[PDB]
Amino acid sequence: MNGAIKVGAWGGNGGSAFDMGPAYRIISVKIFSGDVVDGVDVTFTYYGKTETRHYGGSGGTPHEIVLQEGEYLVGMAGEVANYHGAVVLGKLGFSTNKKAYGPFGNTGGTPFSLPIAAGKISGFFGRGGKFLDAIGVYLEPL
Amino acid sequence: AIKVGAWGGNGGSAFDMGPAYRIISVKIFSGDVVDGVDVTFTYYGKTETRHYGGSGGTPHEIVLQEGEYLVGMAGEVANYHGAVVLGKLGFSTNKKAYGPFGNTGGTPFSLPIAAGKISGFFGRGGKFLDAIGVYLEPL
Repeated sequence: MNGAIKVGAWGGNGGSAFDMGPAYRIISVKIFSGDVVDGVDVTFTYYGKTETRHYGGSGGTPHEIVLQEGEYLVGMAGEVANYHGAVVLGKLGFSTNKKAYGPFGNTGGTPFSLPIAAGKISGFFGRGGKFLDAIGVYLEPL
Repeated sequence: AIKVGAWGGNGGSAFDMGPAYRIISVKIFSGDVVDGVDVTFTYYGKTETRHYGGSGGTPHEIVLQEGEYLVGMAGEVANYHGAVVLGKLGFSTNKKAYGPFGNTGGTPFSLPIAAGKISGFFGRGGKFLDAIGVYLEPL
């Protein structure tokens, strides 16, 4: 709606769908992983208030990406894996205009990659259960 | 503008179609790999055709009807004759999925478009289609 562009999601059809939308300013992403991607915390600001939304389960070790001023997310990549009979994100990583992060997780499968030649990630959607079943992104220019 | 990709290798020469008002058809030329593509589209009242990559292989045309648009692109980045090129390519419209075009396996990629459409292409081409990316537009 309102001219949104959404790409993905990559992963399985399990869990419950989530959709953050594109209205917020992402300040940090915390990927929780072990054998696979367990979940993600997305911290954002909106009208001067900071909020964190958690998607996926409670397992894994955290791996944070904190966006500096003038830093934005410009790439996402990972692996869609079969794990415990579920189709989930086995690995997940991101790139900013400053650095590459991860990928986090240890289970390979079907790779996906989102290099963004022009534009940036402005929000998330996907599916979460015990693990992070799937992830997709909203895009906007610059 | 929103440009995602390109997926593929660093060989050949860069190409950039820019965005179209409407894509009419995409013709994928393939054999062992993806040799190239023809894109026919409307642009500021004009109908235009552009060719990217080589002209080997056999053409496979996808014609987009009224109200039909491209909502996905997927493929495999393959190693072929000492080059890294598109080994397979496919597209999905809001009506049906098409492909694969090409026969060489490699590293898969996929671009499902949950909201929006492909409006144009960019990438690299030589004798084959070295790399391909897309311009995205909202619905």
